[PDB]
Amino acid sequence: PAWYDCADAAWICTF
Amino acid sequence: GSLQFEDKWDFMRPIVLKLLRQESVTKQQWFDLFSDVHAVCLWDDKGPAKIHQALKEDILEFIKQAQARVLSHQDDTALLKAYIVEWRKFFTQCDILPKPFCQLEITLMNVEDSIVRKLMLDTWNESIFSNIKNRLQDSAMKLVHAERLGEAFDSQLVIGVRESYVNLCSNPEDKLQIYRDNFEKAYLDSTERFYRTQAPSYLQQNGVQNYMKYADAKLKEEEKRALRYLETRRECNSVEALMECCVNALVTSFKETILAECQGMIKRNETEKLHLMFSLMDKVPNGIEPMLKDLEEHIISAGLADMVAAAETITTDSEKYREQLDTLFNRFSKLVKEAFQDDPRFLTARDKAYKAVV
Ligand SMILES: *CC(=O)Nc1ccc(NC(=O)C*)cc1
Repeated sequence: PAWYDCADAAWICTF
Repeated sequence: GSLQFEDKWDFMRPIVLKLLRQESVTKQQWFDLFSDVHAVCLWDDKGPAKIHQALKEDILEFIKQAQARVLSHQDDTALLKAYIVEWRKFFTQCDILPKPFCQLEITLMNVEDSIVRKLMLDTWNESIFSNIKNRLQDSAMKLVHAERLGEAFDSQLVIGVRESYVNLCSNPEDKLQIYRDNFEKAYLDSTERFYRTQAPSYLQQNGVQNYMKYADAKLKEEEKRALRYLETRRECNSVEALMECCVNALVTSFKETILAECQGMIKRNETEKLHLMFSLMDKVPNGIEPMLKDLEEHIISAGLADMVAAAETITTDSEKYREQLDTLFNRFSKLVKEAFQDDPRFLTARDKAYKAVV
């Protein structure tokens, strides 16, 4: 749901 | 259509290792891995209590792999490089792996203080560090032991090992708690052991006034070597804890032998040599008290006979009976400039002894 955005948020700042 | 940790772990556990091994990972595997944890840490009863132990066990199994890959070399050099490769990768995964478990760490309850990363940084300390710690130092010291002898090496091997003792300590109160008791402690013992069988020999081989040019030059080379291999970033007084070790191992451990030559250097007026002794005994606690005493007694006994030849000759000519002590004082008021640059401690004894000629 919104966890897609917390995953999408973590993918960016890490990579 | 339901699912448990038992059904989903076998799809997650690959992605854990790919992140632990720093292997490339796809965008879809990131989202699958959050989406699996969102599902197990909820619909599963003891689900969060199972990703917690499964992830302890899998982290530990990788760190046992890394230990075997490091211990795979017998060259105490390529083994240092291998340890830092695996750690630098590791340390760099501690900022990455704890992210897909954002819900685990909440279901079990940001920035550095996470349970997973604390589990990763610990397990590396519980395991590969604690087991290789003594080899890690019994190898890095040989590269400096060799540096002191001619062998040029990659000085980043012992630096990289240093800044790896700094980063593994998670203590917020004592950040250098596994550096001050492991890296620093071995670098003091090896430096010590080195100058117990290398410096007593320069005193058997060459003389004493030769050893003073040696202990000197070895406090200068062990200092610029400590301002590389030891900690300078955050203030800790480690480089200065080495020079105390060194002074004790070069100058203090041979003070009596150095101070024996004091009296004659004064008599023969060896100022370049008394300045060198000064340079050495001034790093020693109360080391120049005998030095002071050798200039205080000699000044006296010199101005005790270089003045008796007066009452049997010059007694009515104070114009001569006072000038010899204008020159006598000058013999010693000029030795102090050339030798001790008019240090106030040697003027006190220059005067403490000249009041006795009065
Ligand atoms: C739920 C959520 O927003 N998690 C999140 C967002 C951003 C970051 N930033 C980085 O990783 C650099 C972490 C976690």
